[PDB]
Amino acid sequence: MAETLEKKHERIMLRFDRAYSPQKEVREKCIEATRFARVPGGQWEGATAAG
Amino acid sequence: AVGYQLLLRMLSDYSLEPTPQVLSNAQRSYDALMTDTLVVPSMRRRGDFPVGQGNKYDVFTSDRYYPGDL
Repeated sequence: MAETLEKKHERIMLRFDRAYSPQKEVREKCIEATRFARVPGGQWEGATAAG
Repeated sequence: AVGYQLLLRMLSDYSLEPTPQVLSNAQRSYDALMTDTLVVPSMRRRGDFPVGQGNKYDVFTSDRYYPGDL
């Protein structure tokens, strides 16, 4: 029944991992779009150093 | 290549007229020499040509313009 906090913490950790695993590319695209639209140097990111 | 060029430059001592086959062989050897030696330069940027904001200068690159010199 998870008497100890050391027993309650890893359940939270597994829950966080489970929640993080599927929803990774949607937030990927959201962050990419925001950085593309607002960062003054973000439109060329991915190839900033090239030559 | 060296031998053919020397022969062409020296035949006049003995007063002989080179033949077209020798001329062609000398040309081929010289062309092989010279295509081995060939180097081509690259036209570098002018110097007042600006570099865009994509390069993220002042953080990733110090200068906002191409140096374009030695």
